[PDB]
Amino acid sequence: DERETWSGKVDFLLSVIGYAVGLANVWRFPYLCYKNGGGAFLVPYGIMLAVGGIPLFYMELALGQHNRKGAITCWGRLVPLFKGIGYAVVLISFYLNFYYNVIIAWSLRFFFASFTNSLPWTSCNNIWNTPNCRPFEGHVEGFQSAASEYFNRYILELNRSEGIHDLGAIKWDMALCLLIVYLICYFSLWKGISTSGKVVWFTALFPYAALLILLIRGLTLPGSFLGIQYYLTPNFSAIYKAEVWADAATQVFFSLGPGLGSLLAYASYNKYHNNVYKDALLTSFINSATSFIAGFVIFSVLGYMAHTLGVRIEDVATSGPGLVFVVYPAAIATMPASTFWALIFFMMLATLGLDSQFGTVEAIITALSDEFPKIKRNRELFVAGLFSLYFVVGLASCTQGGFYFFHLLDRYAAGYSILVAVFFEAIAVSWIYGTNRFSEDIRDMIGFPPGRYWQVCWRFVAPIFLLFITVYLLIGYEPLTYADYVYPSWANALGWCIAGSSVVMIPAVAIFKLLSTPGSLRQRFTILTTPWRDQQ
Amino acid sequence: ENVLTQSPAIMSTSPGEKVTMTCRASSSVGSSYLHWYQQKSGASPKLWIYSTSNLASGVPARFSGSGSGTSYSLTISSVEAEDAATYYCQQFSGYPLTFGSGTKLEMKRADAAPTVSIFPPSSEQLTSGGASVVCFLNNFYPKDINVKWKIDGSERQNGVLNSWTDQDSKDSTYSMSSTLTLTKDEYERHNSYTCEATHKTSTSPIVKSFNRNE
Amino acid sequence: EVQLVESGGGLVKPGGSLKLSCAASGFTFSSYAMSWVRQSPEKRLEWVAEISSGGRYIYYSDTVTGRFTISRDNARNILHLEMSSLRSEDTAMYYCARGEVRQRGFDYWGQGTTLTVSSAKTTAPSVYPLAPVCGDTTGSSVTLGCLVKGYFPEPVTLTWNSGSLSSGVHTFPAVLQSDLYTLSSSVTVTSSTWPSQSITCNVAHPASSTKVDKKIEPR
Ligand SMILES: CC(C)CCC[C@@H](C)[C@H]1CC[C@H]2[C@@H]3CC=C4C[C@@H](OC(=O)CCC(=O)O)CC[C@]4(C)[C@H]3CC[C@]12C
Ligand SMILES: CC(C)CCC[C@@H](C)[C@H]1CC[C@H]2[C@@H]3CC=C4C[C@@H](O)CC[C@]4(C)[C@H]3CC[C@]12C
Ligand SMILES: O=C(O)C1=CCCN(CCON=C(c2ccccc2)c2ccccc2)C1
Ligand SMILES: [Cl-]
Ligand code: NA
Ligand code: NA
Repeated sequence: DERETWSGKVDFLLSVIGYAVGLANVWRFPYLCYKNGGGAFLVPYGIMLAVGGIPLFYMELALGQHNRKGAITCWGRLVPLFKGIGYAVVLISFYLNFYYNVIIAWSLRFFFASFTNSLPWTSCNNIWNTPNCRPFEGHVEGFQSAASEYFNRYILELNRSEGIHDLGAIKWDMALCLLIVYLICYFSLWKGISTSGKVVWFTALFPYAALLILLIRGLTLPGSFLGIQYYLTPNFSAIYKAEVWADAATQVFFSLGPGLGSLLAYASYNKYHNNVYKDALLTSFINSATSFIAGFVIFSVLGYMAHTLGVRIEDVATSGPGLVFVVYPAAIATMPASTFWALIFFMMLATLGLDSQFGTVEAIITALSDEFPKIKRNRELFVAGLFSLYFVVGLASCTQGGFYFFHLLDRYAAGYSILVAVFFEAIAVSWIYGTNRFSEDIRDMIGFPPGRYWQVCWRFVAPIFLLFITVYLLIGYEPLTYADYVYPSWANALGWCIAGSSVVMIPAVAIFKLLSTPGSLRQRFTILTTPWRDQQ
Repeated sequence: ENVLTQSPAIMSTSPGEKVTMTCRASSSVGSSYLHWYQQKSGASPKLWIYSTSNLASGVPARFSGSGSGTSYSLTISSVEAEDAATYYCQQFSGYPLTFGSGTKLEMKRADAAPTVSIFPPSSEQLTSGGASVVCFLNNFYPKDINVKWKIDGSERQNGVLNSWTDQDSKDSTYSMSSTLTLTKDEYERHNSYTCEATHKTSTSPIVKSFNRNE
Repeated sequence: EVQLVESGGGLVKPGGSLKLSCAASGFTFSSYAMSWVRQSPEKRLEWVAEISSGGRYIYYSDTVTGRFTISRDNARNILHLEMSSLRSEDTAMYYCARGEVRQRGFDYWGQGTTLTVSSAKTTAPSVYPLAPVCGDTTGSSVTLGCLVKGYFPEPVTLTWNSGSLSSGVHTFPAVLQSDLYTLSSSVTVTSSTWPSQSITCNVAHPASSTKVDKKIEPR
C-alpha cells in the first residue's frame, strides 16, 4: 500500500495547526479565564493540558503516522473487536458537519454586510428594530441591544419562528452563503492533500494576521488595559473549585479535538519516521498560545466597552456566537476606521472555521477511502457526494428557524458522542493493545520509547480525565431550552438518537464482528484481540 | 550501507598531548545518532559518547565530541595513559547499523633497541622430520622491525612466521618473534644459522647468530 | 547491576548451524531493544541484527540476512541468535548489546562468545623447549623460550612455573599458517636463577584435552 504524502512538511503542520485552532480559542477560552479566576485559571488549565489534553493529542498523531490508514481501517487493524470505534467516529464527524458549518456561513454573511460607510448593526431605527432596542447590552432579557436585534431579526429572522416545528420560510439570501463555504472546501479537498496542504497556508495563517492587527488596534484603545485586568487578574481560590478544574478539563479536550480521526488521517499521510513527538508538542503549544493571544485581542476591546461605552462587564463578557456576532461587532461600529476592523474580524472567524472543518471531513475521506477501494477510486466525485448531503440537510439551518435547528444539534449530535467514543479509544489502545506494544511502535518510528510519564498518563489519567469531563457534562443537563422557548419532549429524544446512533456501533460491530468470526468464546476473544501487525 | 572510515588508524601520542580523531561518513548522519565507543584491549566496547557530544556515565570530562553531516571527530583535550584504547564511531540513523574503521591510541616512548636471542631446534623436534630455529626480539620501540634469516651467509627468505605483541602496558614497549622452519633434511645439510634484526635505532643490523657445531 | 552474558559458541563447520544466547540480568529486559554485533579477528565491529523490546520489530545485516534469526524470551530474560548456512566470514566474537533508544547508542555490552566457523581439523600442539646455544654466561640475566607448534583451534594457555613467573615473560599471539596455529613465549630470568630452579613452561590445549609441562634443560 503506497499512499500520497505531504508535498512539504509544514503543509502537515499547518493543516494540524489549522484544525486545532478554531473558534473555541477566541470565543470560549477568554470567557473561561474571566469567569474562573483570570491568570489563576491557567494552573488547572495547564495541569489538565499536561495530563489530559496533550497525551490524547500525541496518541492520535502517533496512531495516524504509524498505521498509515484512516479511522475505519486503523481501529480495525488495532483491535478488531472495536472496529466500530472507526464507524462511530466517522459518524460523529458526519453529524458535526450538519451543523458546525453554518457558523462559518454566519461570519460570511456579516463579511458581505460590512461593505458600507455605516455598518447596519449600530443604530436602533431600522425596519427590523423594536421599542425594546437599547444601544448596548443590559441586565434584562426582554430589552436587547442593537446588535442583538440585527442578528435575531435581520440575519436569522429567528423571531419569525415558533420553535423547531416551525422552520417556516427558507432564507434565500443566506442559503447562498452556506453554498460559498462548501465550494472553498471542494476546490481544496477534491485533489487530496496535494491542494489541501497548500490552501491551509492562507486559512491557518490569516488568523494570525488578523489577530496581530486586532491586537495592536484593541490595545491602543481607551480602556484597553482595563480589559486585560478582567482577563488575567488572579483569584487562586478558583483552583479549589471543581468547576474550574472541570471547565479546564473540558475546554482542553474539546479545543485540542483528538479522536475524530482527523489527526489520525492527517498523520496517516506522514512519513513513517517523522518525529511525531516534536509535531505533537509544537502544534499543541501553538494551539494554547493562540488562545492566550486571542484573549488579549478579545478582552482589550471588552475593556474599551466598559470604559468608553458604559456597560457592565457581566453583560458583555460572554462566550459563543453571542460574543462574536453581537457584542464584539458592537465595539467595531464605534471605533474609528470601523468597517476595516470588521472585515478582517469576520474573515478571521471564517478562516478559523475552515481549517477545522477540513479536518473533520478529511477524517471521513481518508477513513472511507482506505477501507473501500471503490470510493478511493473516485475521490473527486465522492467528495462531491457528501458535500451535497451536507448542503441539502444544511438548508434546514438556513430557514427562519434555523437557529433552533443549529442549537438542537449543538447539544446532542456530537458533544456526548465523542466523549465516550474516545473513552473507548483510550482504553482500547492502552489496555487491549497495551502500552507495551505502543511504546514499541513509536520507538520504531522516532527512535526512542515515550517516557514512563506518557504511559501512566495514557493508562490512568486519560480515562479518569475523560470520565471527569463526561460526569461534569452530564450533571449540567437540563432538558433542552433556549430563551423562553422550551423544546418539545420528542426533540430531546431525537437528539439522543443522533447522539446514540454514532456510538451505538461500538458494541454493534463488536457483537456483529464477534459471532461473524469462528471458534469458541475465549478462543475467539483473542482473534479480535490479536492486532493486524501481530498477525503477520 | 553508510560506510564510516576513521583516521588515523593508529594514533601514537603522549600522556599530555591533545589529540583528535575524525570519522567520515559516506552518507550524511544525524547528530542525534552518531556515537563513540572506547574498547580497551581484552574487553568489550563501552559507550563513550552518544549523540555526537554527550558523555556517558563515568567518562572523564577531558573527552569531547563534535561534527555534523558527513564529518565528526572525537577529541581528547589532554591524553592520559589510561586512554590507550581503540575508538569506534557508530551511526544509529539507518539500517544497516554501521561502525567505524577504528582509531587505536598507542603511547609514545623513548626509542629502544631489541635485545635479540637465537635458539636452535630442540633435540625433540628433529626426532620428527622438522626443525625450527627461533629468533626473539624483545623490548623495543617503535613497533616496526625487519628480520633477515641467512643460511650460510646466503639469505633464506621462505618459511617464516613473524608475530608481534601489543604495546606492553608497563614500559610501552613491543616484542616480536620470528620462526624459520625447514625440513630436518634441509636443515641438517647446512652449517651456520644467522638472524639479523635491522631497526631504526642502529645504522648496523644487530647480528645474533649460531652454528650447528659446538 | 545490569549484566549481559553470552554463551553457545565454539568450533563449527561451514554450512553448520549453532545458536547463541544472551542472559540479561539487573534490569527489565522486556522493555529494551537488543542487538547482536560481532567483531572479526581484524577487530572490525559489524552489527548483525536488532530485536525490539517485544520482538515485534526486526532488522538484519544484509550480509547476514536469510541465515540468522534473532529472538527473545522476556519471561526467562534471554536473547537468542540462531544461525544456519554458516560461512567462514561469520567467525567473530558475538557481542549482545542493550540499545533501546537509538539517539543514545548501545548502553551496555556483554562479554562476548567467540565462534570460529572453519573446516580445519582439531590438532594437538607440539610443545618444544628453547634453551640457549652454548654462549658465555652473558649478563646477570638470561632468556629462555617455549615454542607451541601446529595446533587448532584456539586458545592455548601458556604459563611459567604454574603461574609463579610473571616478571619478564613475553607470550606472542598465535598466527594461523596453512590451517595450523603456532605460538611462542620467552621468559627472561636473572642468570642467578638458571639453571638452578626448574624453568618450566606448562601448556594446555582444551579442545584436544592436552596439558603438557616442559622443563627447559640446558643444552
Ligand atoms: C499559557 C498557555 C500557552 C499554557 C501553556 C501550557 C503548556 C505550553 C505547557 C505547561 C506545562 C507543560 C507540560 C509540563 C510537563 C511536561 C512533562 C514532559 O515529560 C517528559 O519529559 C517526557 C519526555 C520523554 O520521556 O520522552 C513532557 C512535556 C510536558 C507535558 C509539558 C508540555 C507543555 C506544557 C503543557
Ligand atoms: C500576536 C500574533 C501575531 C502571534 C504570532 C503568530 C505567528 C506570527 C506565528 C505563531 C505560529 C507560527 C507558525 C508555527 C509553525 C510554523 C511551522 C514551521 O515549520 C514554519 C513556520 C510556522 C508557519 C510558524 C510561522 C509564525 C507563526 C504563524
Ligand atoms: O476550537 C475549535 O473550533 C475546535 C477545535 C478542534 C476542531 N473542532 C471542529 C470539529 O469539532 N470537533 C470536535 C472534537 C472534540 C473533541 C475530540 C474530537 C473532536 C467537537 C465535538 C463535539 C462538539 C464540538 C466539537 C472545533
Ligand atoms: Cl484553548
Ligand atoms: Na482549539
Ligand atoms: Na481552523
